[PDB]
Amino acid sequence: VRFRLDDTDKQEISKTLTSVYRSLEEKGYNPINQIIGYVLSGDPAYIPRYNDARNQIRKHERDEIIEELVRYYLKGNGIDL
Amino acid sequence: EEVRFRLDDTDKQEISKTLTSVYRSLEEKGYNPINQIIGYVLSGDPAYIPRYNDARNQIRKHERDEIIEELVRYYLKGNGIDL
Repeated sequence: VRFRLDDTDKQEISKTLTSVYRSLEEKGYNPINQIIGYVLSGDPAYIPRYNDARNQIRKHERDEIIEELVRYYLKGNGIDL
Repeated sequence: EEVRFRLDDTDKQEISKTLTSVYRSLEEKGYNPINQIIGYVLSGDPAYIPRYNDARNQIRKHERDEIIEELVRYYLKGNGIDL
């Protein structure tokens, strides 16, 4: 199963952040605080290695995550994007 | 169905009003609105926002980390990740 990952297209940001949030909770962290820390810093060290959470965040770029956060916020607050 | 109210200036500036107003001002003046907002969010520099239509004045009512905190909290709540 070493050669299984035959689709390296990025998955949905919502799927990544769901798994990262759950892993943060299991390890006893405040998940919202650690996710804010990653977005402020761009540093994956804010995310634990448990259950591949840090490797999952590394599949994305921070500026890509910020763009989705901004688009989601504006749409939910009344902007027709 | 929710109406936005124009409050007094002594009321705290709400981030939802700032960011939507900044977007509409950037768009009306011909900038790329998402791109300039990302520039602000990455840098903390109000100069990515034009002074036009009080856009820069509104972004200066907040700190970069306050805007990022609200963006994250709004996303996690809206997508059902936090509850």
